[PDB]
Amino acid sequence: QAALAVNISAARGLQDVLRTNLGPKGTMKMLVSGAGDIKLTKDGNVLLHEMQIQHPTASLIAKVATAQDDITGDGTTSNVLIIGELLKQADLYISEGLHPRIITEGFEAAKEKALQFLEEVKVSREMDRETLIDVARTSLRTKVHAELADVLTEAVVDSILAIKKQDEPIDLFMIEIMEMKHKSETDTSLIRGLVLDHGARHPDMKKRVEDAYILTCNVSLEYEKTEVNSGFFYKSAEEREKLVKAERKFIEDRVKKIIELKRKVCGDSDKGFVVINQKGIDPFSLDALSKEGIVALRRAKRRNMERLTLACGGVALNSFDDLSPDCLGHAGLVYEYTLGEEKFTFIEKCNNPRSVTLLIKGPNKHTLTQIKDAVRDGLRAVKNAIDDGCVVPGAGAVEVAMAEALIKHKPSVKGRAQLGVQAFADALLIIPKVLAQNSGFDLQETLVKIQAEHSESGQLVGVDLNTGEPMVAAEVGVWDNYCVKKQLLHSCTVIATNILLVDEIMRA
Amino acid sequence: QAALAVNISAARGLQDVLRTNLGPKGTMKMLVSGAGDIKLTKDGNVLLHEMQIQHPTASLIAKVATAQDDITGDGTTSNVLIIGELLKQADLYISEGLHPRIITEGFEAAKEKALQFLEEVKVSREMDRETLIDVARTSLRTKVHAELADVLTEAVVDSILAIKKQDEPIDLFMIEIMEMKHKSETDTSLIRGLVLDHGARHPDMKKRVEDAYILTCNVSLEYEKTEVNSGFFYKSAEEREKLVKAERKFIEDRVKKIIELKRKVCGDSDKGFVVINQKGIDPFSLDALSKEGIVALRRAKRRNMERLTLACGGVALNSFDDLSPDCLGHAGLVYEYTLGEEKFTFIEKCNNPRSVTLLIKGPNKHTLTQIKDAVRDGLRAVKNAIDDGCVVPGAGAVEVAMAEALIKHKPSVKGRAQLGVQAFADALLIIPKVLAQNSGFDLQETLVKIQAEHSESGQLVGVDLNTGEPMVAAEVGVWDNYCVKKQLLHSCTVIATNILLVDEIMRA
Amino acid sequence: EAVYRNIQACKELAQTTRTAYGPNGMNKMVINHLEKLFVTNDAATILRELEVQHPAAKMIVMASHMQEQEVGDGTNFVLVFAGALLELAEELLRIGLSVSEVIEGYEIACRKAHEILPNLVCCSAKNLRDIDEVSSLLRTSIMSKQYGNEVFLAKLIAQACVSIFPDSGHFNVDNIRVCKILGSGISSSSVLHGMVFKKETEGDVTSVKDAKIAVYSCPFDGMITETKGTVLIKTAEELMNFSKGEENLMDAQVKAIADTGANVVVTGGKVADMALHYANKYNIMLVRLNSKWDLRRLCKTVGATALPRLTPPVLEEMGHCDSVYLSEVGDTQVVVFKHEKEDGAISTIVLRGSTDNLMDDIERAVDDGVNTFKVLTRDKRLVPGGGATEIELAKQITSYGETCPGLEQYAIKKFAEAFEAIPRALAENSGVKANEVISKLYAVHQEGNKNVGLDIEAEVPAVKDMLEAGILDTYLGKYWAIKLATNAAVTVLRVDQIIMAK
Amino acid sequence: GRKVQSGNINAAKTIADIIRTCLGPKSMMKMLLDPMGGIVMTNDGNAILREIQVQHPAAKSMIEISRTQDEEV
Amino acid sequence: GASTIRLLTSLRAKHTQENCETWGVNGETGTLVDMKELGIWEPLAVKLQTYKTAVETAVLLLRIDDIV
Ligand SMILES: Nc1ncnc2c1ncn2[C@@H]1O[C@H](COP(=O)(O)OP(=O)(O)O)[C@@H](O)[C@H]1O
Ligand SMILES: Nc1ncnc2c1ncn2[C@@H]1O[C@H](COP(=O)(O)OP(=O)(O)O)[C@@H](O)[C@H]1O
Ligand SMILES: Nc1ncnc2c1ncn2[C@@H]1O[C@H](COP(=O)(O)OP(=O)(O)O)[C@@H](O)[C@H]1O
Repeated sequence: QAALAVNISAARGLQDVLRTNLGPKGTMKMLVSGAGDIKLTKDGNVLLHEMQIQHPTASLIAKVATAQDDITGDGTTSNVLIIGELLKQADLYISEGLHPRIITEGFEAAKEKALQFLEEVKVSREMDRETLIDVARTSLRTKVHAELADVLTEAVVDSILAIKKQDEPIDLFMIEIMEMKHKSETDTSLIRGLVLDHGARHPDMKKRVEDAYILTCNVSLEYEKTEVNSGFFYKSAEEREKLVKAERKFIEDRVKKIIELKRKVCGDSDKGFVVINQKGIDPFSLDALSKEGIVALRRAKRRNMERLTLACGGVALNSFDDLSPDCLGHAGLVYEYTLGEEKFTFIEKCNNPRSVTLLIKGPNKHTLTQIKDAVRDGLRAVKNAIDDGCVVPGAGAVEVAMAEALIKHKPSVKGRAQLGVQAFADALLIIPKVLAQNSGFDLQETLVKIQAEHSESGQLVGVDLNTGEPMVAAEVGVWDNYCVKKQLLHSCTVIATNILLVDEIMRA
Repeated sequence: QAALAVNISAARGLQDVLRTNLGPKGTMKMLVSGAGDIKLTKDGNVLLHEMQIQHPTASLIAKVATAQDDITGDGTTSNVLIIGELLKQADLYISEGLHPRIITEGFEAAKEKALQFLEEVKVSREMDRETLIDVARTSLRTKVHAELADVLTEAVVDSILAIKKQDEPIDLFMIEIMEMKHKSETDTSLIRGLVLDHGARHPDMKKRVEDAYILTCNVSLEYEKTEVNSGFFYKSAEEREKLVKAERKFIEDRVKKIIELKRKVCGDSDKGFVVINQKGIDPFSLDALSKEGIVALRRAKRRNMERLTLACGGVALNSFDDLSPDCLGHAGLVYEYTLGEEKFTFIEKCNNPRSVTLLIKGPNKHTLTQIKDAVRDGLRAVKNAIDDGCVVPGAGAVEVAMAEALIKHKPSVKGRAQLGVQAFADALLIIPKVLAQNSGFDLQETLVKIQAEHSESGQLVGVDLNTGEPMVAAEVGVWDNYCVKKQLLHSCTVIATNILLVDEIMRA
Repeated sequence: EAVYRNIQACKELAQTTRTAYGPNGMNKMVINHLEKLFVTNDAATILRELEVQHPAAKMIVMASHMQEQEVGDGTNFVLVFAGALLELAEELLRIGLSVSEVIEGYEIACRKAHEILPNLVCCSAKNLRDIDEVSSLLRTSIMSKQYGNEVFLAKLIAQACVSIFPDSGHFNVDNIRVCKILGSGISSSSVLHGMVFKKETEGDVTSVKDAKIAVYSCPFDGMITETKGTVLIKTAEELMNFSKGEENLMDAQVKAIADTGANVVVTGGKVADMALHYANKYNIMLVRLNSKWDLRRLCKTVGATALPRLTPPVLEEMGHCDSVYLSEVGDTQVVVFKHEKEDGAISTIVLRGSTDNLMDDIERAVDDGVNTFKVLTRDKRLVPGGGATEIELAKQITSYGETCPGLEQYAIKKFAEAFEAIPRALAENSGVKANEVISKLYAVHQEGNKNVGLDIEAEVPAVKDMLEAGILDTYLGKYWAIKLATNAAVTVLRVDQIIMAK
Repeated sequence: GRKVQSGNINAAKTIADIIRTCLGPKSMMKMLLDPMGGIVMTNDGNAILREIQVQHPAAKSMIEISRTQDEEV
Repeated sequence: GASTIRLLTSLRAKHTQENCETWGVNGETGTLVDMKELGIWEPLAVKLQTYKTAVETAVLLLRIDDIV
């Protein structure tokens, strides 16, 4: 019993650590590493990934909860909080001659009732612009400022509306994130296509390349000097001292190849042909290429190449010549853009534009990582919301609803499992009351008010987080994912099981 | 400042000390006096006089419990457990920042509902001997060894039946328990009429006397010409010879007074007048009046004389002289009993014979004192049963029913007093809980079982300690007093408030 | 927790008392508040000195005292058996069974034992005459306390009790007194009708007929209520004058106060030897060097009462007797008061031995023998002892436990094992390993012989039938021993905490 | 009853008390606290035995005879 | 989580009756069950080996004296 009590106490400690993070109006946590760089994060999954926790069972809880929550969006904060409360309620009887297994089967029966209850409690609503705005809000507000989240919603939802055309549960193949520092954070917008973090040494470019033919093969407009001729520093290094030079001709030869392909694909020197390089390219030849209607770019990173191939056609290769136009794509507008000091060239309106990207413009690193995490959370949450056909309102509404359902189900479950379903109901009650505590409205008063509102009317009613009054979460626009919350309840029951069964501490 | 935590801990400690004592199946406890003697007991009344209370507010709870239970005295232990469970749930709810005064308001509302529902729980009937012996059995068995309880209970119900004419409560004047040390209990039944603290015996004296008249004498051999009875005038010879006169002069004059009384009233002593002499007397009277009709008694205390004044008519005239032949008391039958070592006088069928006595006889000292306390508590409980025809099913049945009633009334209660009445119901759960733990059951399956039985049917089901399975307490015969339950709820609520409303405990 | 503490305290008490159980019990040193040192093997005295400050221990000890005052033998059986009950109840609670179940099981097992033990008895005492037969019946009780020299004490007690046991079916416990005058040889003891005393002032017995007794611890006056006469020790010549005076007062006593019941005066304080000479001349004897209990015994057995200070004698405190005469038993003068059932019902023996410690050992042997005679007179049936009855009960209780389904069976089986603990107590004391002898005893006893027990005389653990061997206890003795032992066990188990009160 | 057999019995009791909860369909989880900081979960007794530390030689011999048992069946 | 002593004692009392040798404890529900009725079964060989090896290791272990 001592080891079970110790495990429960440690889980309650980390539960108290995570208590204050849940809800938009909830105090933050920010980490510091050995190097001293800070990390602002109200997210739970990255938090448990990166926290240093003294306790052990806390370590296993964090590891397993994050591993199983990654599959189901982001819900691990509520998971840890509810399992901590459930462990509290379990201990409140384990101290009175309760054997873990009966409490576990009580939780299992409560889970069996609660999933089937949520089946008819989730509301079948058609996906549209407004509901996805609402779910994007309810996801983003849990990580960033309310006004800042409102700014994010448009981009984060419109990217998903763009990719929705595939009508299949496919994600992360596109909609990659793009980051840059800026003086004002408020600017943060989606970009159809992709964003290149570089440009080229092209003075007075025809920056508005609208007839942007694309073929993203690597052109060696700066040939890497052939220092290797006969090995390392033997007596034959006299060849290396001279063969390192005379690479100037290959730049112009490759440029002539690009000019030939430019002639082939456009029939003239007018329409802009855009090509890439993995390494640097000379400015002197770029001066002529900008006059020839040729746009070569340099210092490209790896995955962006095949991403352009998928979004706008073309192929990427290191060996280069006047390749046949067997894959020539065409971007509708390579929106060359620059603000601050660095050139970030946009690629948009690709021919049948597959990919999208989200340009987030956090002023500095500790805000940029926050905004990144917020965007990932919002995108994955709305992807889950479009994965299922129903979206269930949150804000502690369905939690009190299923808690009251389990209270009414108490006689239906036979035997000593009744305490199990009772403790499970209290664990579900922790959520609305912890939202009230985080907002500050005397959590228990808000809990009794919301339960009174639910009982008298039967309407699925949640807590209005900014005023404490019980409000219909569907009407307020607070929505939680059915898949996320389903796997949330699964994870809660499973890890609570695991923690009740453990009874011994082994030095091995 | 949660200084009320120490008061709750003190309530926990006193609950644990008063735990294990409920029910016939529960254990008893011994009170080792400072003199080193032994005192076995089970009732909480004297357990809360265990002056090693070890903590001051625990002493507060003990003394207030004794004061509020002395009115009924059938409900004292249970009170400690109900207040302990109220304070347990109160601690469970303070631990989340909730203020205790609304908890006390919820307790008050719960009490207001519980008394009204108890008024419907009680059954009302004419107290026939069967139900009366059942309630006496179920009240006394929880304090005495089971095999010995019934022989006491029959004498208890006989005692309470002897005074049925008028609604007056228990009074010691009609029921005076009397004890003497003996080898075996051997049917410790009452005797009708009054029993004397001692007796006088002589081989020629009479065993049984019928139609015996009675008077008393404070002075019959000691002093002369004065009403004083104190140390002889060794310091004054002039007043000393009167004190050797006194014995002869009064054993002459007052003895002839008795014999002329018995000759004129009875027709030469045919009715056998008897006299209770309050102290020692010269053997001239004792060893010679044995044949002279008169039964002279010796070494009786005053309380015996007021008891017999109430029990035989007339008055125990401490002045010897038979100033009126109709001032005599009368006895219908007299029996000078002798058992074990010592002899005692019975008087029976006296004028106003409604006074009876209890021969509480058995093993010496601590068993005798425990039997005395137990029979007193049983007589007070049967008093509570007779005073109002209301009887409630004990064995935890009434607490289960009240808990379910308050659970059903919980949604009707507005505000956090809903939580208060929840705490009150879960506290009333303790009586089945303590009873079930006392007989060594799983205890958490007993409570669920009894609640399920009370929820499936309308029966007033309680725990039977001999089997643990739920069974209707009504036809089993384990009754309880409605009045002690009313007082139990009142005292419990008032002291739970008065202890939970402490704050910033400070020394005086 | 407190339950285990109480069980441990009673366990150690039963262990330190167990070593004296059985005939070959182990003695122990006793140092009371009189600081005298002696060795004894008696449960009553060893507990009466041992300060059992633990309240549970005190409870079991006073239960043993109640058993002893109700019935003679078994006062150590109660201790060892209650200890066995508590150890096995501790085992059951360590298993996890609740106190209520074990106490209820012990109660029902005790009821079963009381129900079946009357079927266990094998013989009943014949008529209490024929000193040989009553000696054979006292055999077990006499051997229980003293061993090596046993038949003599059995015959002594038998003769003493039968010579005074009246024709009526009643006998009184305060019958046999003991006189412990020192001298060589236990075998030189003898019985006399009526009471005897060890040694006093010399005298020529003239009260050999119509004997009456006066008793003064106060100045040696003995005046009759109709006259005034006293001795005041302030000067010699008038002291002799008084000595003559109260000698004439003693003559007036034996003349007139004899009708009330005073001939011979018992003196608590020493008187001058010349006054003893005057008593010799005028034919009045007296007794000296008697403890206050001796005066109480002599006065009660004649109906008299000791006077604390000077008071004229009255019929309220007169003593009656048939004869006061003398005998030189053991080559030493002893006075004897003889009765013809006018009061009577008293017989007294003389104890002979070279040490006061052995004197007390003989005293406890005599007490247990006479109490056994008590309980035999009113219950003439009596039980085969020496481990036989305890194990027959153990086997019956084991069968009952297998017969009882559900719970309560743990307590039945452990109650049978508490029975089993008795021949273990015999085995440890007798120098034979307990487990081997108890298993061999079951081997020979489950076969139905029903009268087999621990054979002490065998140096190897073995058994013999106690019926023909003469080892056999009283029925009522074992009945009440087990009854109050189970009562003590159930009461002590019913205490879950030790609490102090003021 | 020398101290060595008592130590044998004590080690056997400790290891059996550790293993007991792993029996039956409703067997408990067990905690393995590797001093590196991680935790290994286990439902059945063989897994916990394969890595439990037994510093007492009696328990170590119990583990060896358990190995002898488990290699056969 | 059942009554470890009470219900096991009931199982033993059932086993005191003939033809009840099949009666046992249901591990899934913690109540007594005639295990032939559930259909959960177990072979002779594994149980024989289990008891044989258990008594063998007991015999080996309690005969030991430990000496470097
Ligand atoms: N605007 C809002 N008002 C009330 N509740 C909200 C709001 N936004 C989010 N919530 C609540 O936040 C809960 C989950 O948020 P959270 O667990 O912190 O996100 P994550 O697990 O991804 O870190 C949901 O139950 C939801 O009801
Ligand atoms: N024969 C019985 N069986 C079961 N329960 C009983 C029985 N007799 C009394 N009780 C229960 O025990 C309680 C009364 O005993 P108790 O509280 O110890 O009295 P007191 O306050 O004088 O100590 C009640 O809850 C009653 O229901
Ligand atoms: N000759 C004997 N052989 C074996 N046991 C005996 C013998 N005599 C007595 N006992 C045992 O001793 C018990 C009585 O002696 P014991 O208890 O030791 O002292 P006490 O009679 O004062 O209580 C008997 O109940 C019996 O069991």
